Amino acid sequence: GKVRTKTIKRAARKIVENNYESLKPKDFQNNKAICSKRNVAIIPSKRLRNKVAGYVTTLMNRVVKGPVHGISLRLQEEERE
Amino acid sequence: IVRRDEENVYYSKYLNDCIMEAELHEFFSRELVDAGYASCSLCRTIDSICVIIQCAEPEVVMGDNHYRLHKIEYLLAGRFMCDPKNFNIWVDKIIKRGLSAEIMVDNLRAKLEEAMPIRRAAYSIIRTAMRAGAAGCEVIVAGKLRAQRARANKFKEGCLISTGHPKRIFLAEATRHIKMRQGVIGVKVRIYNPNIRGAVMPDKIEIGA
Amino acid sequence: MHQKYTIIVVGKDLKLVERYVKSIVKEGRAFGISGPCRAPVRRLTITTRKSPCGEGTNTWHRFELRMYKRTFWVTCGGNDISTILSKTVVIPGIQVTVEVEEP
Amino acid sequence: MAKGNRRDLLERNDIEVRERDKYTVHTLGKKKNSVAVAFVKAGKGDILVNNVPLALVRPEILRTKVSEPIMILGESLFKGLDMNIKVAGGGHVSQIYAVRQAISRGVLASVKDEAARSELRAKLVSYDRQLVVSDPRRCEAKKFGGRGARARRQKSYR
RNA sequence: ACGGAGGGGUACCACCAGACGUGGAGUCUGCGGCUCAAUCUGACCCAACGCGCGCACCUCACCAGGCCCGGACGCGCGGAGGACCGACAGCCGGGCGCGCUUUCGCGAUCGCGCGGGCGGUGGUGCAUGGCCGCUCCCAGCCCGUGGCGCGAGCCGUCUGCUCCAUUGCGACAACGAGCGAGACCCCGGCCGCGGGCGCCGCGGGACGGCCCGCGCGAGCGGGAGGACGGCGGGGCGAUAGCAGGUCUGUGAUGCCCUCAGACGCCCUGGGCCGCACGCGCGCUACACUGGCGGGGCCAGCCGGCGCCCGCGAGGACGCGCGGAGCCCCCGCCGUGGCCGGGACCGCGGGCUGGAACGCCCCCGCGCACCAGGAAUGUCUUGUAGGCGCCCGCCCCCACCGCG
Repeated sequence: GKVRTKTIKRAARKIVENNYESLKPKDFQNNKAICSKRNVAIIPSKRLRNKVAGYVTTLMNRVVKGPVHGISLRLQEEERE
Repeated sequence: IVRRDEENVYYSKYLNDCIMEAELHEFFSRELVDAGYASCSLCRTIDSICVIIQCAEPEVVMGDNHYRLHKIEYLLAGRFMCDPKNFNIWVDKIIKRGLSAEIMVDNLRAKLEEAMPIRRAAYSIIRTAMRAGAAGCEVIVAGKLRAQRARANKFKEGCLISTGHPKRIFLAEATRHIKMRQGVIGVKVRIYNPNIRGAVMPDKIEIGA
Repeated sequence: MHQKYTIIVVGKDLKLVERYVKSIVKEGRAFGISGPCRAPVRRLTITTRKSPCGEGTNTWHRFELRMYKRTFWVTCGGNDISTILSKTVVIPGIQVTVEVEEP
Repeated sequence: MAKGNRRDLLERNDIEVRERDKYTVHTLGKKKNSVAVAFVKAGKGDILVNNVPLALVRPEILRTKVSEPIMILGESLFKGLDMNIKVAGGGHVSQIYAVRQAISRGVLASVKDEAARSELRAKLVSYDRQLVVSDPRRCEAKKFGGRGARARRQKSYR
């Protein structure tokens, strides 16, 4: 399914922003575990967790290949010079 | 390997008591309206019957010296062919009345039969609900309010969900009929509380930083 | 002394019937009772016209009632007449879950 | 008359118990409402369905459809061992395909070198994929609009 | 709102490519007309016409006839020197002490007039509640602050690109929220654990995740491995509204009319099934891709059997135990309205029930019908079509309906 409601996008974002180092760009199992983790957030369902994780993956690689709008990745370091 | 005609005894013995439950509910709703009757539940015991009622203030129905309640117990012995004294009735009380639609709708009917204006009564009910803690409440009145032509007007405040399986839990609806001079006046209510019993609605996401 | 006893349980909700079970079995480990035999589900079905009269498209309701049944009969010699009550009391009585006993 | 999920079947209580312990292997095949249970052991090339040899089965036309895995795989292996399948479920053809699936999986479960198993899996699936993987599609329910799953009662505008 | 205006999109209740049909015959059933004592009624494009869950009695409202008050409760009057109510016999009456001719019984449970009730499948659905249908097999709807207008109103809520989808990206006097959509619940397919009279409880798994192309992007096309690959089937279903249907579902109901020769309630018969006629949903057939006879053989929602009589349908006993059609094989028929087809009708044997007008079985008879004109319906994988099997109502009865 190609439906991506707002909730998925906003949640996947806040999650990537608040938690990068613990993750990888193309994985789906590590990202799924990170989402399932309690500190990061809470997902009542399973299908929701899977969808959010997938969107997290696609955002993460879209970022790692190149900086992405709306993402507070903490990248001033390389440009604050 | 087994005979299906025996377990049918147990199955038909669990259907009979369910029907017994509902008749009681109707009887109560038609009698104990002054006690704010909400609902009834029954624990069929092999020894006797124990019935757990839900009233806003049991002391009323409880009766001085428990006379009224004891009168009631004997009565239900006749209809259900049960021996009296085995039909013990226990009362229970409700605290967050604003969380329950039935009590509020009974109050609304009481007000309306006084010729109290509809708007004031409905909004009193609504601020009551939001004071008790509520994310929404909707009210309705259909009938011959003023003229021969009949139209319906609805009041409300906050959001109310009307779709899905969640509507079978967090959404409590209730209705009544009012017999007035011009004709039947129909009123219905619904309250939405997403935080009952610590159950989380889906499509809800919390994130920590 | 020894009588070969049976326990029947009936219910319409799957949660309580799965909660009564855990309590009773946890309580009976000593007396020698063993797990249940989950029986075939009894499906009551009713199809009714959604309207009080014949009008418009013909739309139907589909009501049903599921009844669940768990049967422990593994007390028998491990439990005497008096000791049966020991097991039917410590459990958490639920307002709707008829439990019948018969040797 | 037989449902396919009965405990008597997946265990095969039909067989006498003393011999039952020899049939080390077990297997399953299915199609639609049809089940196949193969208890396998060492032998000299024999097979049986519901106490019936493989040649004398009712699909005189699809006998080769049943025998396919034998011919595509060779003969020495099956000659090595022996079987006794039992089947129960809807129809004749469903049972045929269930049986052949069960045979393929059971004979392919016997080898011990997984490299050989992979090579045989590749050889077999090339001829057909449904000899190894169950068919998913199943009967679809019907609706009250008409007398079929998707067809509707004929509508007259006048 | 509309346009025989323009530009973008969409769907087998639209079409293309095809399939299976209907409309042709006989029949089941409902519908208008005709008839009768009555043939009780509601609904008329999609959004009325096997629909208001099986009419011998009841159901039942309609037709022809008959018992009963089951007239609560207060005021005045009378009443045990006897208020009110029953019966043997004989006639008349379908029948009843219904009524008629006498003569016995019971006893205040009241009776009369006035007020006032109860009840009613009686009317108004264009006075109403509730419940359904439709608009709608859609994707739309509104709030607070702010701004533009004297104002009705507008912006927000998009003359861009994507999405089945106000589903999303990116901008903009707008900013910030919510409902609806999705999310959700049931079913099934693969795997694990446990438990077990009977396969049933808890979980995992699939997410446009991987490769390649493009595209800032959202996302599009292809290829893999995998039980399943891109909304698998159902349920729920926004705001606003229709003089849509229902007073014949109800101790749901406003206003009228019925209310002791009763539209109250109960009994006996009859009708709702009556037939020159028009059509709506179905069933059976027009045959060799077949009919008949014998044999072999497998389902699922789920589920009861033995012995003996009788051709069969069924019946008398006594116990708890259990699955079919198509299809396959061997033969007969051999293009003939013939062994295709079995309507119609004539003896007979049984079941149900208080009572056949209802339903089965046997013998005989053997109507049209040679693929159906103008017109028209449904449909994309376990789908169409073909084959049969269970439940609903039901004393018997399924060509109906849900599965």
